[PDB]
Amino acid sequence: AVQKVVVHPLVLLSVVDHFNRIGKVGNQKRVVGVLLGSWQKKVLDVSNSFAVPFDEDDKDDSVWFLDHDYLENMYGMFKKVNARERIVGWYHTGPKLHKNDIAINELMKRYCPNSVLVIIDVKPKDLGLPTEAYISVEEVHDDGTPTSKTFEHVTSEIGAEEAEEVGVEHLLRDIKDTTVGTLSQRITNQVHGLKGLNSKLLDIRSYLEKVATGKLPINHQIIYQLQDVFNLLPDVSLQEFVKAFYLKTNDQMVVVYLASLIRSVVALHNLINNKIANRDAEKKEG
Amino acid sequence: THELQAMKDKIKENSEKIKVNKTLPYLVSNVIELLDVDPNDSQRKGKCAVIKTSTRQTYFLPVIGLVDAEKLKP
Amino acid sequence: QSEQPLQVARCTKIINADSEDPKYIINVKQFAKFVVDLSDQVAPTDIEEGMRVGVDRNKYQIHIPLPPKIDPTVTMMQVEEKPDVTY
Amino acid sequence: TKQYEKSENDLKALQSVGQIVGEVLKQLTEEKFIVKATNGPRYVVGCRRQLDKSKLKPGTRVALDMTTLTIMRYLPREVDPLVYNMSHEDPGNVSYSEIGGLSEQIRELREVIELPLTNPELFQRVGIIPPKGCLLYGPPGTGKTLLARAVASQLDCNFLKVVSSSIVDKYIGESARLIREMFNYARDHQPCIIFMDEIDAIGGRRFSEGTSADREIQRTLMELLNQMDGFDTLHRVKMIMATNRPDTLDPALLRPGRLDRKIHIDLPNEQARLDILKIHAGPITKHGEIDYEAIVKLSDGFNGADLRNVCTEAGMFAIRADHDFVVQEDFMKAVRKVADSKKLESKLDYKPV
Ligand SMILES: Nc1ncnc2c1ncn2[C@@H]1O[C@H](COP(=O)(O)OP(=O)(O)O)[C@@H](O)[C@H]1O
Ligand SMILES: Nc1ncnc2c1ncn2[C@@H]1O[C@H](COP(=O)(O)OP(=O)(O)O)[C@@H](O)[C@H]1O
Repeated sequence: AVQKVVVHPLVLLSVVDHFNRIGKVGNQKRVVGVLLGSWQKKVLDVSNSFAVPFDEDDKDDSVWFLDHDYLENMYGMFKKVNARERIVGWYHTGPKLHKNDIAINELMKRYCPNSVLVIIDVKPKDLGLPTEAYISVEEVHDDGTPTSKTFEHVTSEIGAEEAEEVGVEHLLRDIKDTTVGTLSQRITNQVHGLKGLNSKLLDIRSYLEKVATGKLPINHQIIYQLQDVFNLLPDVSLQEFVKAFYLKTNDQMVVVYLASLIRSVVALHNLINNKIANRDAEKKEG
Repeated sequence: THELQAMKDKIKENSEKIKVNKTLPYLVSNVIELLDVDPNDSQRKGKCAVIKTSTRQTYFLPVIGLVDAEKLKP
Repeated sequence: QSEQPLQVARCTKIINADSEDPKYIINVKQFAKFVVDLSDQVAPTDIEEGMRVGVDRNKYQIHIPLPPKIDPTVTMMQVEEKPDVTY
Repeated sequence: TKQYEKSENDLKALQSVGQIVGEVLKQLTEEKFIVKATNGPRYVVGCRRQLDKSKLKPGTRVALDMTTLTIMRYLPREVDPLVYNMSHEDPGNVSYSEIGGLSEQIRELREVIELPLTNPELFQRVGIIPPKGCLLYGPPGTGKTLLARAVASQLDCNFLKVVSSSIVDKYIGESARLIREMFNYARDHQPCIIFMDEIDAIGGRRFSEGTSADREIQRTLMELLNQMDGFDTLHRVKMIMATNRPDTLDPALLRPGRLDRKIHIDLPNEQARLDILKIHAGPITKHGEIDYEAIVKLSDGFNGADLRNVCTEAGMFAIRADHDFVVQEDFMKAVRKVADSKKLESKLDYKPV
């Protein structure tokens, strides 16, 4: 099926600028549009998209509709100008999908064999790479219930090709690039580490909160198996983990030995040559 | 059952684009013909063809486009 | 001002065949060979096969046919004019 | 209605531009490969991600993108002229027996060509090198071109005729390369056989050199030499050569190797001409009165076509009377008298060896 999707900055902005379109008039609900995907292989890619006016009542929180004439002739517009582009699904700005979002995909399954819905985020806050990806699939259940659709999460990544790189790479004008080797890896050690702390923290806060409030199910199903997967590896020594310690010490040997070698070479060349050209410039001019 | 006239309209509109993009014959050329398909190393399908020009050049193209291998050997 | 019109009339080009009303194929010595249409100022029956013509090489139209073909000044040397030395 | 839209969706694939042909020359790194356009500019580009350079190799016909010029698709082998030299067909086979004479011309060329194909062991049993070609000449008598033409559809297997005319190629007569371009598939389709009529006018002497069009000739000869002068083994190709005279070819061709054997035709004997009339008298039906030796003893010193055509011309001269079947009477007159006019221009037909 669909493993991972490539979300370019162009489609994300194409939702967010429409969040300015209906956002200046407001008010509630979300920005929904039709997603134009490009499938070269099992890995999915996204290039363009277009948004359609959408309203959803709360009464009746399950009522939703889109304009098919807009989806039809504009697809005829975008397929005309670009024959490689076709609709792989739809999208919305969330932030969290209400249970009614399933039937939208079930309606457009006539257009595409598998429609992947992309939740997006117009205002960056947390925790990381924005948006989200959900693919329409029927997993049934291990409990043998009548088949129901719980959308499986698709990992989303940001990328570009050529011209879409040109625009944004000039538009940054913000932080140093990269710089490779010094600030890069250590700031990533802060972000990936600390955002990994509050991720599982708030996620384990939901683990206990769902047991405290929100039952049923809730708990079951995956709770006992997933939590035991957390209890798979504690994981400490003795024994072989002690061997990995001084083996890792034996690994840092070579690299730091080489470090002292570069120290001697850099100090030799630079210091000797600089003092030469220094003492020479002083004794000749003075 | 009434969509046959609608499909007749889309093949009239797209063949109108075949009237503007045939794509028009203008430059005289000559051919080189072959059949190919690509296994890897996933699996895909298609075919290719070769061409001459009036400027002496030669090109490697997915099979014509518009008329097909029906005729001829170059 | 009179330059922009008719200036692109290059290149002098001989035609090849006409299968039906709209179509023509023309051949030049630039190596360019084209099967291409006309400018509306040119009537089909007034034109001859293998005829040097004017063309706008963007559209590759038919501008005007030009009768002459060859030959260079060895003709104009061989061809002579003016009178003298009478009866 | 639906199939028309399918041709429309066919055309929805055709807006994609066709790539540019290429020959991978050599390589530098995994992102850099020496390649040249057919018009001469040399480039280094990156490949696509499906290929390994084992699927490319240096000196490989390939294709490149129209913008990035990246290596994408390819075909190893192509050419225009090859298969289009194949399609000339001779009735017979049985035309073998329809050439009349002559045995040691007929039979030996079978041992010169056929047996090399099927049983090269009989060459290595004795240890003799295989003859890689053959030579006819003339024209005392005639049939050098038909006996070739006959054996082609007779011997079967694989054979490719070489039309001797168009090689000059107008501008840039370098087309001696095309012989290698033909030899390359002769090394591919091997075994295959080659007949050549007219090696003499492409056998130019450069004896006392002059002007220009001779230089392109002599240069087109140098490759023919070197192709047989290899550096290569052409044994699976059988080169058959015939022309007006075996004289002007210069000694380079005249040695074995390039000219493997000496075979020719002379004026067919009246005994063998007795048989040459049968294959002429077979397709024509007349009244049953015939003496074959009559025309053979009356009409003397001719050729198979010269006899036949005039023998048919006699039937055509005799059918001028509008009567259908004709006894040899008119033919003992017509073929006699008509060929007498035809033997007026038999003058100066005797050429050096
Ligand atoms: N019995 C025959 N019937 C018809 N044609 C014949 C016969 N014998 C020889 N020929 C002709 O002789 C030709 C080859 O001789 P060639 O040297 O080309 O003719 P010429 O001697 O007139 O130059 C063959 O192509 C063939 O047509
Ligand atoms: N050992 C040999 N000594 C002399 N000539 C030979 C020998 N072996 C082959 N040849 C002849 O030399 C010819 C090829 O010689 P090559 O030097 O390539 O020709 P050229 O001298 O015209 O370039 C063949 O036709 C063959 O008959």
